[PDB]
Amino acid sequence: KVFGRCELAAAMKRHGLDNYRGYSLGNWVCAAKFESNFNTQATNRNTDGSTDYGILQINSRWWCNDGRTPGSRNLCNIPCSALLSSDITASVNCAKKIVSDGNGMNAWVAWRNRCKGTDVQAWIRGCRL
Ligand code: NA
Repeated sequence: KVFGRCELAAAMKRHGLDNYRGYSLGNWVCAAKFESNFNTQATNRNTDGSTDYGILQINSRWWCNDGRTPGSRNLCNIPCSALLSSDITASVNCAKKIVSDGNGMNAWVAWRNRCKGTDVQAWIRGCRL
């Protein structure tokens, strides 16, 4: 599924991501934009041989099991394919654990480099929320 911007904002809000660990909804929407372009089926190979899965590009090194990331953990206890679902429940549940891990949203390098400190509320402008 390719979400629309306000569609994704509404789904993230419904699953309680807005102001989760103090990150306003615009931060989550901005991260999804640059990680996945709002595409639930986005997969990208990392140099270390790990893969990033889904709207929030969650890494098989630590968070999900893909059967092919040696020495990896599955701290969200889910198959990585569950993060490609048109239903974002699993991706949100996992992102909550990631963002609780001590470095907040800096764990998303595209958030640090492209969203952090910017006008993130622009991302939920004109949305019926
Ligand atoms: Na893994």
